Amino acid sequence: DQLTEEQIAEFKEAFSLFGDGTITTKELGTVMRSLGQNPTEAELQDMINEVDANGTIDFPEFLTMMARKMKDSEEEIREAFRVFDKDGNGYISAAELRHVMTNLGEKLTDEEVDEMIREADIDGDGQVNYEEFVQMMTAK
Amino acid sequence: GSRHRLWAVITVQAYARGMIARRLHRRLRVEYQRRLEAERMRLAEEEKLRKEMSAKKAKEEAERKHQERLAQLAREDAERELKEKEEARR
Repeated sequence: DQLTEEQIAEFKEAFSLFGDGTITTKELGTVMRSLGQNPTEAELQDMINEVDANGTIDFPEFLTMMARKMKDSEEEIREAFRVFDKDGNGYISAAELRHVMTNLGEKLTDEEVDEMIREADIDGDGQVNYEEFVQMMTAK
Repeated sequence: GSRHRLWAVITVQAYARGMIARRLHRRLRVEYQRRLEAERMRLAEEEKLRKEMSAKKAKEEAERKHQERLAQLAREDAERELKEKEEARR
């Protein structure tokens, strides 16, 4: 199916916030997610190698990138978080999560986890429930 | 059990970056709307200043044109003064 005028308009709004008239590859990640997407940086490098030699992406190219990548949910991140509730109690240590993200898997910066944990700070009891996160992460 | 845990750390990491971006988006979007309405003030008061200048130009021309018309009517009165003097001759 083809992107409706409503979608193309929403996409132009995102793209325009990032006066070049084309967005960088580094910003490309942030622009796709800002439009509801949640890809990993692995998935990104494949798509950026597909259309660069240039160095950037403009809105038409970006729309084809938004056509290339498409999400077919909340259960996938719940189950991914379930791997963190070692007790299966439905809760996860904030400190433990911080150690996981920064040093294991996709290395998040101290900035990035701080922003994730910034709102989490209201939650922080040393340990934190992930249901506040699943709701915050899903919301646009 | 080990590979699904790595699928889990990357999954949470990817969903993490999405929320951060949408937060940032909300911040950028609100920042733009903020600067815009303020700029809407900044331009409306620019149009008002032009209006005040137009009124001042209208006031300046009013006295100029009004005084120019009085030049003719003062001529008329002085001319009548001499004609009455010439009528006083005969």
